[PDB]
Amino acid sequence: PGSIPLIGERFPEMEVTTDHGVIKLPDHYVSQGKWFVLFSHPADFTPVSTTEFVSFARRYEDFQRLGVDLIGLSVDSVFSHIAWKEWIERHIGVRIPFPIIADPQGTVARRLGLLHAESATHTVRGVFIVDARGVIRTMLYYPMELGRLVDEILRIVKALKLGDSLKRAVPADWPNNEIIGEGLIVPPPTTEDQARARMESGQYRSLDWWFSWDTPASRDDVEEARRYLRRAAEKPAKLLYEEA
Amino acid sequence: PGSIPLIGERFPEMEVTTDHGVIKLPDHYVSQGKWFVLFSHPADFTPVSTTEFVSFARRYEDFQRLGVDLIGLSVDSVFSHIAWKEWIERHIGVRIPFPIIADPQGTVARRLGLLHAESATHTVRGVFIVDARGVIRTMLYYPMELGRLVDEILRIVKALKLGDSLKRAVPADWPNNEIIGEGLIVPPPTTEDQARARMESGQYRSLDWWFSWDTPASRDDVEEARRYLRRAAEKPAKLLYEEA
Amino acid sequence: PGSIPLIGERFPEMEVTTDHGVIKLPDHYVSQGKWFVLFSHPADFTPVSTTEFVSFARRYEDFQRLGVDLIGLSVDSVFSHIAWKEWIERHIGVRIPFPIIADPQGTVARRLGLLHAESATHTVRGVFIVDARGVIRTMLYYPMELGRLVDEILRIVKALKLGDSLKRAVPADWPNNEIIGEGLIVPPPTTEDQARARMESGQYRSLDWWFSWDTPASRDDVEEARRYLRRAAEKPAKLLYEEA
Amino acid sequence: PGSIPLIGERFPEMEVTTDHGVIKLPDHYVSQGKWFVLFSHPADFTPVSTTEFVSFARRYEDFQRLGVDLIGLSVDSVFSHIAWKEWIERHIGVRIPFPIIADPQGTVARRLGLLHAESATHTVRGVFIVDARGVIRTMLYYPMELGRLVDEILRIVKALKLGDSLKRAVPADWPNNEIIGEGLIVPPPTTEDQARARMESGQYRSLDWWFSWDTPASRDDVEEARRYLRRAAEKPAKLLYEEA
Amino acid sequence: PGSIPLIGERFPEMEVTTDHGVIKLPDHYVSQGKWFVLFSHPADFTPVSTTEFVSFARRYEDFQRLGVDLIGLSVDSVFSHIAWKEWIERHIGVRIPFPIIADPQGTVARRLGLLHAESATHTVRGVFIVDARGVIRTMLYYPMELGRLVDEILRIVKALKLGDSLKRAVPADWPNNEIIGEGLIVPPPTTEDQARARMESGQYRSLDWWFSWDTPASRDDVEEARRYLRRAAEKPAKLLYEEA
Amino acid sequence: PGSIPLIGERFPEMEVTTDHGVIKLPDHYVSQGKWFVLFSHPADFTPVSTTEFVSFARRYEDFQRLGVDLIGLSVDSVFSHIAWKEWIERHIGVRIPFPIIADPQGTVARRLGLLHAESATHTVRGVFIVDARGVIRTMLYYPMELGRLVDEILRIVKALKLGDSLKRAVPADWPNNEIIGEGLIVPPPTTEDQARARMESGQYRSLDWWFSWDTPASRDDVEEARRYLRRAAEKPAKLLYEEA
Repeated sequence: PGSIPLIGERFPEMEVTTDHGVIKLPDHYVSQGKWFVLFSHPADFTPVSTTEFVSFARRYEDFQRLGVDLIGLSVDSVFSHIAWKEWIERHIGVRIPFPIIADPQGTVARRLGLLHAESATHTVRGVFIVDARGVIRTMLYYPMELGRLVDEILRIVKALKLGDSLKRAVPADWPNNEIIGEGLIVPPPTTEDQARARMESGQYRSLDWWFSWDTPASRDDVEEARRYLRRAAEKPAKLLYEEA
Repeated sequence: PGSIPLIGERFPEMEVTTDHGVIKLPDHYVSQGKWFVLFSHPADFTPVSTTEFVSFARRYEDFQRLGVDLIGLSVDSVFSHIAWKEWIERHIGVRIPFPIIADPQGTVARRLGLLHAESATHTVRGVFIVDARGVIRTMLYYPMELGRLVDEILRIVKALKLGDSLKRAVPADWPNNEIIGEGLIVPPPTTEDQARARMESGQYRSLDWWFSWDTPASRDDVEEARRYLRRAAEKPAKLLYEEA
Repeated sequence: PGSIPLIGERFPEMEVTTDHGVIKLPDHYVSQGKWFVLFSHPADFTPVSTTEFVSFARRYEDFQRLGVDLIGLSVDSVFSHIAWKEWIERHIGVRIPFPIIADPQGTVARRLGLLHAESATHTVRGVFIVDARGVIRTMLYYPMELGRLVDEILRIVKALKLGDSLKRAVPADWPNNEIIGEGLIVPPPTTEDQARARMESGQYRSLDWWFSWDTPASRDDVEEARRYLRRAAEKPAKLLYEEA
Repeated sequence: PGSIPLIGERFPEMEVTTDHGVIKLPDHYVSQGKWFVLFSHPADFTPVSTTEFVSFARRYEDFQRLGVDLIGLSVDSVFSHIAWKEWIERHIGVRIPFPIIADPQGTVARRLGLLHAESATHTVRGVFIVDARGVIRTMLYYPMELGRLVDEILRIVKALKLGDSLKRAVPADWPNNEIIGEGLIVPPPTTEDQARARMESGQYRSLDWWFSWDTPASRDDVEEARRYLRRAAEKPAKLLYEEA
Repeated sequence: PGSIPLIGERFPEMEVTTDHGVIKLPDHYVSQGKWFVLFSHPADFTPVSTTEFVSFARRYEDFQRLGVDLIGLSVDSVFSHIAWKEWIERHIGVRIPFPIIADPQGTVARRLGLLHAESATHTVRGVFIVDARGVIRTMLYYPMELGRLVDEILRIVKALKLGDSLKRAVPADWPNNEIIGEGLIVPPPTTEDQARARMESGQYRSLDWWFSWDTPASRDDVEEARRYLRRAAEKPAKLLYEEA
Repeated sequence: PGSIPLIGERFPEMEVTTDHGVIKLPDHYVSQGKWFVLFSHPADFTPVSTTEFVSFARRYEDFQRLGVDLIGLSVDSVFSHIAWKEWIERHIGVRIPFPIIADPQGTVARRLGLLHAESATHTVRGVFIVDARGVIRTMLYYPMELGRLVDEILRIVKALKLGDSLKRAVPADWPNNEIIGEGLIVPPPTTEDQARARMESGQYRSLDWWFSWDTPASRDDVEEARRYLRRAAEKPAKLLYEEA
């Protein structure tokens, strides 16, 4: 095994060097009232990492629209990072606009538990989604061999943000859940007094005292969510390789 | 601040009580040469959890076609599990065909590190993807308030199996990656002599020494993957609560 | 091979989650000047436990008349508890008015020694009778396979209360003792004086120095108690399965 | 707190001195295929204990009818045991047919956890129901100041034996349960499949997959049980104080 | 071996439960100005002990006349002590005036070294003769099998009181000594001047320097003693067995 | 605060210097099949000790007839023992037949706990009565100031020897007990079977279950016993001082 920070803990305090200069996590993001997705990759100048970083750049304004910043992690140098970014701009025509953490001896890696058994020296494809309070809201561990579905990360942070906003719980596959479509869920009641009270109010739709829901999501909220998935699903019109 | 087993490690050898009887992990699945997805949820008779089991159930057929068995996990007794399975069948019309671990003391949860600081007692929405060799291939930790995208887990397993058999890495957002679409990446070369040999071989497409792909996935394997993501994106015709 | 709190000891301080919310034992019931009977059962949605919970419910008023609150305890979740109470409301037409502690990591079970060699995960049929001072006055440990006789818990609480207020001890089988029927016993002399003085006063009936009694219980007290045992003893008029 | 033996363990191995001789527990009873009730009491030449010993005495033939021996426990000298047995036979005309353990150094008291906070020198009113395999089946800790209800102890072994004999769980207040009367519960299913094999079968009366019962006990078996409770209920016609 | 209090040591400080209620040894008898005789015995309702307590009772006046209180001791409950005194009065017609300590743990027994090799649980026939100042003056240990000669116990206290008050030593078998009859001995001189001065004064009878004596006891003091030994020697008038 | 040998322990092994030569205790005496009576005394050339040795001396034949040798004990030299013995022979005209131990370093004093708070140098007036199996049967500790009653030591050995051979216990003040005179007590029964078999047999006279006796002592044994106490009681005809 190996240690990781846990959902509901504040992200570990740490000063990191990135290719945008030094930043203290998670405060930098907290102080701007912003979320950050931090995401690790094994090595600059490798192809899946490239496809991955292009995906994240291609959706930068989708993440800016939600008040979420991006930050890569990798044990390559700051000089390695800027030359890789220069490659991608040159050979693919994409500026990579967000900073990348440099971590040469593996300190930040070790701290976030990003060294698994594939490799003693290269991080896995780890994802830490953090809220404006500086709290880890979700963690994904993808291997070396498999690139992430960046659109699922978007659905997470939108869904989470509606949840806290609307005091609600998000069903499976939202906003295309097969039971209650784009319905958000009301936290199950923890006493019999709330159970009965809630039922009597008919302020909600109900399958039973625990499963109560409604559609407080704005039309645009739901479309923002559904675009994320339409895009994930859509075969690409042109490929960025046919202009390189 | 929490211990977990790691990508590349054997799934911890344990015996567990399920509402289908006692089974050894990962032994039970290795014997049959099946992969398995093990997912946790905080309690029976909660609503986000109910959506997840129904999602997993509607896709059971899909998982079975890949050779993936499913197994749930929570701290509730077997007697809750079967009473919650019964409730779902009478209210939503869906039989849940896969076993659910019962872990009333939190033994299995502490061993897989599914007790995050959202709860001392209730498991978070963990996902372990284990191959037929009994090795953890991917781990997802969603929280209490957010249901999972079950179609992403299908993509993950499909991609990972494809990667293994074709001896390839899988680009971001496959099979709809913006650079090489449904192409699979040749693992990056680890010497310049190799890199040069590869370019001269002529037999891959290449953006550079370290970025070669081809399209070795069958037409069918790709449309299977593409269906997963499209189902995820579609707004459903019939909601399941309606015909209660 | 197990530790338990002892008769004469204050019930141990603990905050507990119940399906009526968080409460501190024994402080919650001491506050109100009330006795309480905490009782435990293996698991929700199990038949014997169900029969027991009905039987306690049907005697709720008998217990309220005595100033006795009831509280349940299992390792099932608050969401299992309410789902069950509801099953009982709808299948049997009986509403469980008293709270049930949920205790999903076995903290309370372990603290009260309610885990015995029949099961490591599920609690035996323990009964704790605590007076209004917060003191443990009786303990019953029944097993999985055998339901309790609730009327005996009624008899136990009633007699103890009489005993307390009347400064009297209570013969076997009270108030149907073959030697003194509904009599109550003078605590035996602890000296020769007390013995020869008592026998000289005609305050009491006697068989010897140490066996002295009187009949100080109101005919109401004694009918309350005999009413309990008569119910225990009577083949029931109609079953609750019959009008389901 | 203080340590006790637990339901489902072998009765601790011990050689005890009784007023019938030295015997080994549980071997003496086991080797005769007999169950035993070991019950304790603070002191000889005290009135409540006296009501209790007379209470077991009048029920000796009903215990023998069930295959059950009795044995007492007190820190008094085997000399006190006989004098006190004499007194009772003299001044009440009842002979106490069964042994009483002498425990002058409270060795057996301490091994059985029968010295509570009440008295450090005198045992509480403990009851260990031990079966034909020397396995503890039930424990009951009554205080100094409250006689036991010996017929509940008859109801317990009667029910345990029926449950053993017929492979059944005994409902609350059996054989007069408000729900199924004299019915005996089929232990609930532990898997989704066993659960459905039960219902489709139609072999038993059911409220749901977990709540299944039949009437396997004989009419003599049920009358025996009832007789016990009716004896508890029925007001005594003659008191034994009337013929000192 | 075993530990005992020593002749010349202040009686150990202790609070005892007795059948006349709690008292504090030796201060209880010190503050009253009285000597006391503590005597252990094995067990209540045994015959030797019975004979000894009657012998003590039948001499209670002789002892009170001398300013000496009796107190027994044995491991039995206060409750046996009362029943045993009651039997002695009903069957033999003597009532036991003096207290009997209850030592049901063996605390006083261990603390006075009265648990000897014959029995781990029952006390031997110990005797402590404690003076006005609360000092142990003499100690006798008789076994289980041999009742004491109580008139020797009276001789001892009488002889000590004359010794103490008259400033003298008491010869062998006083007051019937082969050599000096009722005479009391002048403590041997400890110097030359003292031995000279003694011989020359003829203040005493003397066989030599060290052996000197006079007769300074009153006729009462001597007759009171001779009478103790007379009682011991004289076969009894009428036996207390031919009346009950 | 003193270690001593116990009733029921073998007298301790030791090689000792006496004025009849060196002897191994208790082996020297267990060899001859003879009991023995060890009596320490403060110091040679002191008056009480002399009167006590004269007394022991005058009873030498009474002791020999019983099968019982004597050994005195004292921290003075062999040479003081002989010089003192000679003084007695000259001045009182009694030869001391029995040996006396010399203990100048107080080893034997120490080893038998005869060094009490009266004096840390001079042993008190202890009496060890040892049987032919070399086992301590009785102990008496007297002080400096109080000479022993040697007739009681004779009564003890006679009574003890009788009780051993006859398999009886000895009442108080035997052979002149106020209840049963010269009777000897059947040791009390330990079972209920034994107790009532006794009552109906009429093998013995009985006050109750536990109290039975008979007169199995020969006329000679009783007179021997009763002439011991006669002597104690009787005012001596001629004192031995008168002819010095």
